[PDB]
Amino acid sequence: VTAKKSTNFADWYTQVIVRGELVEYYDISGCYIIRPWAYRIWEAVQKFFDDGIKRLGVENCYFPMFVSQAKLEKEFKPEVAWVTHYGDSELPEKVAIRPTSETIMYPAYAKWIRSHRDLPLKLNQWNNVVRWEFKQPTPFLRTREFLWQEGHTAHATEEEAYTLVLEILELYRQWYEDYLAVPVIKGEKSENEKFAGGKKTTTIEGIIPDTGRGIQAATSHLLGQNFSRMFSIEFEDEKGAKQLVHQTSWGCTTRSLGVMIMTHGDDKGLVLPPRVVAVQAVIIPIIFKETGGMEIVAKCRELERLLNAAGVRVKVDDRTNYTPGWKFNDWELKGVPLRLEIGPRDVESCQTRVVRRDTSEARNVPWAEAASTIPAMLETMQKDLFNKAKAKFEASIEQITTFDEVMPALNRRHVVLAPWCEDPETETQIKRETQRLGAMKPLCIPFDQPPMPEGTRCFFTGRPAKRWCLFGRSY
Amino acid sequence: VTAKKSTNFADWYTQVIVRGELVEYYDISGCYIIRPWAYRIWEAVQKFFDDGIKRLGVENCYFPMFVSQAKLEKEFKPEVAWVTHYGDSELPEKVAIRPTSETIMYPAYAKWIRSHRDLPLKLNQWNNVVRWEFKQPTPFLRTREFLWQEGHTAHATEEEAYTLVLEILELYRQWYEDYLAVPVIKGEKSENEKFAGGKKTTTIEGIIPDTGRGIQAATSHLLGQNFSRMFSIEFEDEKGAKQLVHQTSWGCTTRSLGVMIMTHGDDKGLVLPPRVVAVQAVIIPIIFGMEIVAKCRELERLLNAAGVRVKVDDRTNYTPGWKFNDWELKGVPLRLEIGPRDVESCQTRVVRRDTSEARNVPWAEAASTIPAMLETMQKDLFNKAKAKFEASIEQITTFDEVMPALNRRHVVLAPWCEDPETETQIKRETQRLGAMKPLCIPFDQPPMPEGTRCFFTGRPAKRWCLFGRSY
Ligand SMILES: Nc1ncnc2c1ncn2[C@@H]1O[C@H](COP(=O)(O)OP(=O)(O)NP(=O)(O)O)[C@@H](O)[C@H]1O
Ligand SMILES: Nc1ncnc2c1ncn2[C@@H]1O[C@H](COP(=O)(O)OP(=O)(O)NP(=O)(O)O)[C@@H](O)[C@H]1O
Ligand SMILES: O=C(C[C@H]1NCCC[C@@H]1O)Cn1cnc2cc(Br)c(Cl)cc2c1=O
Ligand SMILES: O=C(C[C@H]1NCCC[C@@H]1O)Cn1cnc2cc(Br)c(Cl)cc2c1=O
Ligand SMILES: [Mg+2]
Ligand SMILES: [Mg+2]
Repeated sequence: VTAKKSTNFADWYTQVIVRGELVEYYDISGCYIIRPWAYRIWEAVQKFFDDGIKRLGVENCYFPMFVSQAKLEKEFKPEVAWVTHYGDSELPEKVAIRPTSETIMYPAYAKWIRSHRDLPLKLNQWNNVVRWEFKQPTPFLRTREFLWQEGHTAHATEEEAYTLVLEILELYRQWYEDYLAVPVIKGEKSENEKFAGGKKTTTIEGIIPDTGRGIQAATSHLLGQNFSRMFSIEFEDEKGAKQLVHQTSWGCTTRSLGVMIMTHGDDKGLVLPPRVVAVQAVIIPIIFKETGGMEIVAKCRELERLLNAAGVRVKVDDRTNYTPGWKFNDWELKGVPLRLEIGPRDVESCQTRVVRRDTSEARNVPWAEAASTIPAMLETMQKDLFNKAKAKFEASIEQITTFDEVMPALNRRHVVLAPWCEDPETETQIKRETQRLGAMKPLCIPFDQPPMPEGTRCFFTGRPAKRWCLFGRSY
Repeated sequence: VTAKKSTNFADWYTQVIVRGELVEYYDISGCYIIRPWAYRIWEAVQKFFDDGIKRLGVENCYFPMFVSQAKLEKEFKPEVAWVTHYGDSELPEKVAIRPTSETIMYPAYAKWIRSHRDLPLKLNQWNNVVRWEFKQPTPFLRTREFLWQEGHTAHATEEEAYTLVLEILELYRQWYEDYLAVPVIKGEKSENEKFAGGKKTTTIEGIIPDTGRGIQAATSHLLGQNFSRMFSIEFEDEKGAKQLVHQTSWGCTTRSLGVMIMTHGDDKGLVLPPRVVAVQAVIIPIIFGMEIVAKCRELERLLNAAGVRVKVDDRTNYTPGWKFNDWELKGVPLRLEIGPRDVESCQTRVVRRDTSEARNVPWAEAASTIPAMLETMQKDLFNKAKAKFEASIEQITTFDEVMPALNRRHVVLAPWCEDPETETQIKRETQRLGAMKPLCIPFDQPPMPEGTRCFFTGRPAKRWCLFGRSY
């Protein structure tokens, strides 16, 4: 890799994802080919998430990707893509490609939900969405077409709706921490930063490590009764009284893959968490100029077989006329956690020499212990990636109390955690003065609240503070 | 249901799928909301198939749904949907919404595959696809947008390519036979009916049972070196000599769901195969009822634990008989009644959706029996189905025999010379006397007495082929 992650971040990223066989670049601006190597990780977290939501009793469906002008409105225009022709012929009416599916599902919900006996209704779909973005295209993080999951539910009490929102968030925390080994903070968006139609947005926030900029990784809204008013979704309660449902919607995209890449990669290339990577261990024969290659190769496939059995996603790189060192590089680029060398002396000893991707430390593992050790090592490695990552993160958060402390913190590539009065009016103020001195918005009010002494003034107004809140520059 | 499968077939279907909660009708013509009850079945066969391909080494990926006019129009113009405007602004260039993904993938393959060391390449995606259809829209069977799976691969030899084609087909047979309980015949297509760019097209064909009309369930093509020429997909072989890959593609859609409905449903409503249905058994209490509801949960738990997809319909102010109907409509294979007497005996009364035979099952034997019952039922569905199907195929020998069979609502199996020129004739000649095309030459070939004349030309026959009216 030419560019360096701390010198030339933009170009680094571009390089690791292309060299690491994750994406391919494409002739439509904003759209990128997800390749097997990356796609599989999307499969990994998806199954996890999908199981998770099934346990909660959500069921999947599929609405159509095309929407009508008529239905698409309750008085963003640029971001919509419109289909106008079939071959040469116009359509008598232009149809939008969905940016979201709210305006498609809610009309149906009003029809379907008639009585308390229809609730709850918990649907979700795995679809693609299009949003012609004004902002700059970046692979995974912000693209013009993207895969996501998008869930919409409806309930007889807010209570029940809210509980679900929280469950889905915890599921997102896991998506990220347990599988991507990416640390994230649960919080609750500020009024101007939440979802407009929603009563409340809760969210998990990441911090691109070197940059010092926060980023939204997934959302989970309590929609309250608001869309229920709009699309007139009513139900007869136990009593007989017509009433409005309480609703939630939530979502998380292939952006997750992008955060995960940036969270772990280094100048040698990608570094992928073993829980979701495609090949966890790649066995590589080292053979000399002289003969005897066949035995080495043999013991490689034997060891492969033994590991497969033990559960390990193994793979032997046997490519002929292609020197081992070259291979070492190919797979390091691609982020494979363990490399397993086998040369003449490893055969005669009865071992493989095991090189770890994140730290580059080698170790001899006897074939006899491989099927316990290798699993052991990956499981170490996954927690390590999370833990190193979790700390860089923890580091990047300064707990302040006055406005004076902000621009120093900011200029150290840090984010701040400060007492706040939470008046929405202050948000655009704070954005502006910070840019004045690039801007810094509220990122989220975290659930894990450090203690708030009676007295505590808001850092920006002096008014009594309500709650700690994260502020910082963003993406 | 008002309509009847035998009498007003089109209205019936529309009825069963709406009253059965599979789809919902939608203001864009040709596009229907797949509802949970139907969607789950798509999940069922999809996992099957996905696991199947994975065992064959096929990894999934995602290409984009938008294509350049440049790329697309290399090489049914009315079928393409074009995006032209973002908000109000015309894009510099219009972009097509994919109908298939061949023009998006085969370029990348040309780039990616360079050395014998890059083969085989086996990719697949689970995506949606839009084709603006001239022909009339029908739920699942032919729609404008549809979910499908589409697989593309590239190999050093035809040998290896072909093998995979056949593997994928066998997976499709199972897709249909083992999970949907729909019978299908494997076979190879004729030239005018195969895929244009394909060397050979193999296929599983169904027969909508009443209709007398055949239908394509899934395709699996040997592309050969065709597209490799077109897109210059080349590789330096073991010996150092630049060469063209051999390729395959294959695909199967939410149409499968539609055949499945047509193949089992009756005038009471939907009748769904227990291996894929959402709820296999719905317990229903009958009250004149605290104990009753209690036993219903107790039995629900027991069955859940036995592997069975249970659900208890407990809805207050909603009389049992009503419920019986709701669930019959929705296709649930087993209805488990529990009224006062069933509680006092320690049993549930178990009613089959397909036949309506009732049976008493004691709770003590339930966790053995119910699985046993469903597993029976699934086979019974395939077996009636397969029987109707076998019955619809008359093995003829001359043109004389054809119009009778066709008018009998049947399909025919006749020896053929396989000359492509005859296909168009046969279509006309029959459409005259609506038409009849060659559906597929089946893999399982009845024997060919030396001397056998072609039923249409008197030329020597190559092989038995299926012919009949279609969809
Ligand atoms: N274009 C995109 N590409 C990839 N992921 C996206 C994209 N837009 C949004 N997301 C992610 O999906 C989550 C839910 O989307 P949503 O909250 O509806 O977007 P939004 O409100 O438009 N935020 P933003 O797109 O940044 O203006 C966001 O929090 C992002 O993590
Ligand atoms: N519009 C559609 N909606 C749903 N499934 C379809 C549709 N068109 C085709 N399929 C299914 O997908 C399989 C592969 O499609 P394909 O090979 O493109 O056929 P085709 O060229 O579209 N033939 P035809 O459907 O008569 O136009 C078909 O054999 C059908 O089983
Ligand atoms: O998409 C949303 C809110 C929620 N929709 C369901 C998935 C989870 C998500 O938080 C906000 N949003 C974002 N982008 C949009 C782009 C267009 Br174009 C339109 Cl019409 C509408 C929207 C729009 O409503
Ligand atoms: O879709 C095919 C060939 C194969 N593609 C992958 C899935 C399985 C399928 O048999 C044939 N086909 C069908 N319909 C098409 C419609 C349009 Br519009 C275009 Cl451009 C091209 C096509 C086109 O190539
Ligand atoms: Mg946006
Ligand atoms: Mg077609």
